[PDB]
Amino acid sequence: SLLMWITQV
Amino acid sequence: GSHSMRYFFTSVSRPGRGEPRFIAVGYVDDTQFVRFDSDAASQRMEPRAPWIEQEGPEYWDGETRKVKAHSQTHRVDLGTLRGYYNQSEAGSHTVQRMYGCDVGSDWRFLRGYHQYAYDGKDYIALKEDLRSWTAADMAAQTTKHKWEAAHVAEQLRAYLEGTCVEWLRRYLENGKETLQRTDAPKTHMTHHAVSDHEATLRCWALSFYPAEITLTWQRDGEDQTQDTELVETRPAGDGTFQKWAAVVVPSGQEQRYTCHVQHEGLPKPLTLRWEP
Amino acid sequence: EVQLLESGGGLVQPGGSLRLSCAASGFTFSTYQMSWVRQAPGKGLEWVSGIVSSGGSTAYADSVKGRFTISRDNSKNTLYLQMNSLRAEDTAVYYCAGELLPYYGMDVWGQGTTVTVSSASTKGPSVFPLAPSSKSTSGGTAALGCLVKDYFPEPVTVSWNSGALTSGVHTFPAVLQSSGLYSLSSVVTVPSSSLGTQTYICNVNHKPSNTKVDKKVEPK
Amino acid sequence: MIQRTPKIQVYSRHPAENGKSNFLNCYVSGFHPSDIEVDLLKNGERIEKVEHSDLSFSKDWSFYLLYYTEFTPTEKDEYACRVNHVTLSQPKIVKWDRDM
Amino acid sequence: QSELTQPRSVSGSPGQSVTISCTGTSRDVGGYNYVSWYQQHPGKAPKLIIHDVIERSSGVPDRFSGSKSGNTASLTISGLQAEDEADYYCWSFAGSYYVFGTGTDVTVLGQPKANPTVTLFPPSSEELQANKATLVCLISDFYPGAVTVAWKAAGVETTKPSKQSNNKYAASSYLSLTPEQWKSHRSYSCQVTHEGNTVEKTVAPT
Repeated sequence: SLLMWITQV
Repeated sequence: GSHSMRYFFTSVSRPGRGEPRFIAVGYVDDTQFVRFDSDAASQRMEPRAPWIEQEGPEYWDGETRKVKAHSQTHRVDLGTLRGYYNQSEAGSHTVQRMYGCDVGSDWRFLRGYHQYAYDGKDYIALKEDLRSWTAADMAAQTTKHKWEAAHVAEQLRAYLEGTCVEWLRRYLENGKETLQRTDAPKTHMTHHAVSDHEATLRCWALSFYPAEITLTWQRDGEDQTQDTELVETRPAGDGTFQKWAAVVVPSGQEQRYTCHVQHEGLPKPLTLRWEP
Repeated sequence: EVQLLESGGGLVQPGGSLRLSCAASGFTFSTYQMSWVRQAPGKGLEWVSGIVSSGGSTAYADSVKGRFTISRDNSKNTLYLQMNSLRAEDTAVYYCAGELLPYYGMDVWGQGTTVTVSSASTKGPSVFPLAPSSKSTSGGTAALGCLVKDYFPEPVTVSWNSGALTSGVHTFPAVLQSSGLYSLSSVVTVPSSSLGTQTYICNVNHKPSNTKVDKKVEPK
Repeated sequence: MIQRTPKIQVYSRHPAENGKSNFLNCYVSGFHPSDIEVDLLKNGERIEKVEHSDLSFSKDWSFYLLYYTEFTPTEKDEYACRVNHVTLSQPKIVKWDRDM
Repeated sequence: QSELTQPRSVSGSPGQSVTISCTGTSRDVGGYNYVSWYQQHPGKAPKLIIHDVIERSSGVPDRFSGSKSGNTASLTISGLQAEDEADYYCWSFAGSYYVFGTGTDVTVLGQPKANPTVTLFPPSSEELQANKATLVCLISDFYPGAVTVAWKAAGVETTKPSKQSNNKYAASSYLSLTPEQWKSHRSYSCQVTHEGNTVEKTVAPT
């Protein structure tokens, strides 16, 4: 199951 | 034995075209189980293994929303990175991201990973402590400062030590017939005469699962590495793996050589010798 | 049928800690991503933190990072917020809220629990009856207090016979006075004829000071 | 970028038996960037029905793909894999050798 | 801060339309297609009305519609009705968190005047025996929510009006100061003026 929080670089 | 779950994301800008390509795949150990491809018609996360199809529509809907969140993040990143490296709007560039977790034979957390690449080299990576970052170059320090400020590591840590490992356990259980199987290598040796002066002995391991295996040559019981070739372990296409190792030997000296095969499906390692 | 019910809100000094709880009923709590959202009095909504359906993976607003911890336990259908290093600006109504799918927006909400971060001491109210006048009785109608006077923090609850009386009763929003103390009034509109038969006790509760008073209001 | 040239192995899924249906595989790996052209050949000619795995990559960031097609091998017929990539001046051809 | 910027206030007469903007950045509104809108009535929890930019929640009519262009999302409410009066908040995914907009109050113009019911009490003997004296003026059932209360001529404390269950407003005014000042005067009275007209009340003896 994927991460739901992804921060932009 | 040990197990892992990993997600791999590839993001490729297409100038002149046409929106960047975004491909995501998930793996449990050496078994792929989901995919998403921006250029495919469904625009859904898709099952790539039979055991994942058991998951109900909440799951597929949830994973699809999240993979599109990843896609969209990567869409913005390609521009951001082009800015950091003072690059033109007209050249194709590649971003990759990999994250996941490992568990030991008791299925408890062992390690977590989250790394990011740009154009074929490291950009930024979470360290093993899951609390600090390694920035590969000057540009990546911008991101490092950015992510330190936002507590990104703590957020990743919570997933990697928690949610990552719990879903991995669930998959291992639900797909046990696939994922918890051990298929021991089927082994044999072949012999080919290079000329009157030399012969090649090739030791084969076929139809094994999981992919992890070791093939080694000995001569008179001493490790033999010179004049040896070992190919990468390769997929058979049926869910199993193949590998071979070879040694070039002097004519008449074949019987000195032994191939040694170690694999989870083997209680004791196998020893093979040329049988003419 | 679907319900989220928060508790644990109260008065705490700056630098202190409080744990909030949210008991969920009537839906499959274990499938929802859960959040805490707060709202400062007279102010807008602020998302505080969120946790995935299975627990484990969490996220926090910048304003609370390193100080708050969200957690759940699906066996007890309960969500928690442990709040540390509390600041005056953490004063708010805290709502529990959930979404089935990620990024949808929370569509199941609780009723809120009130958190007050202040160095001021709790004070229990005094309760006074406001008698129905024979000057305030024109014909078949009359009114009665209380009041309540002079308490901190909010709330504060008023009944007339154990919650049996539902219609006819008006308890007004509190005034916050210059002193820092609140006061409110509860009036019931009653028939002047029945100024004898049906009895009305002013039943006042102020939880944070552990105050309970029952004041009977009689024609003076 | 950092660019890497592909490794190529051509092989059958199962041990080869003349006249028996099987799968011919070309596994390409270790390359960067991801754009690659892979054809399976029968006596020098492109095989038209060929499928491939979803793009993935290794610890070192380099990509890998499996290309595959159903084939019924014989004594005479020559099979090969042909790969083109930016790192290559001309496509590279690797012959299938069964009796390895 | 990271806030999602909305206008403080918008208004319209019944049957008209308002539009409420919500601007963020590529971190949020411009980055994803995960903008939602909430409606919150006084004393209630927020209700989700729009999700995924344009999708209406169950029970929500087509006269509420969402959209976005670039970094700005919009909510348009057409066919304005009185019960549409509420605070509206946009909301977005922002990668590592969720964030609400600053909130917009929606006013529906032209609603009918409602006259204040006024109820006044004198201090209790109890309170007086405790050497204290509070006069209590309670103002209910009024619309619009602006009143002005006048007492005497110090010690005056009056609430801001807030909406009742019946969508009229209530307020209260409290007059303090000492039982000897109360003794004393021949009478005390509480205003109250609403929309040009005044309403007393009253009260004298001891």
